[PDB]
Amino acid sequence: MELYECIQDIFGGLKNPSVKDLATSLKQIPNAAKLSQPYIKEPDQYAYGRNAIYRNNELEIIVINIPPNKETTVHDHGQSIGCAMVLEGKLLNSIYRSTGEHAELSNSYFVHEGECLISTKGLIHKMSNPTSERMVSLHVYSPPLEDMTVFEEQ
Ligand SMILES: [Fe+3]
Repeated sequence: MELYECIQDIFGGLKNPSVKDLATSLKQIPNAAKLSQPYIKEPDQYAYGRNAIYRNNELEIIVINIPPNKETTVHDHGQSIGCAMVLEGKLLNSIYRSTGEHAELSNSYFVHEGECLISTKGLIHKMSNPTSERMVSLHVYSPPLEDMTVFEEQ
């Protein structure tokens, strides 16, 4: 089938989904990697490619492409929860706690192809790509991202 057809089918009816619902939804996309290929974008504003392909008043779906040894900022997602499924490659997700105006590294783990990473509310994190290949992921945020807070390291 086709990605937007799949997205309307799976995500279009969700109302106040949990991070659990979002993860479950992402795993329901058949051939997510194949389907997402025409939406993968190269870095423009960011160190990583980022393409927002769907949005209603509940959620927002974004295609992310982190090149080798690139990373995001250390950030939270405002008032939003987030889930991400790795389409291709492997990312390291690092977790932080607020040490005041700043943030200290608290946890880190890998997410491999087909696996999901979760971002509960207020969660501070950074995705990076320590590997020699790109990493492509499919992200969902709910509500759609408004104000991202970026933190400075310890
Ligand atoms: Fe994030």
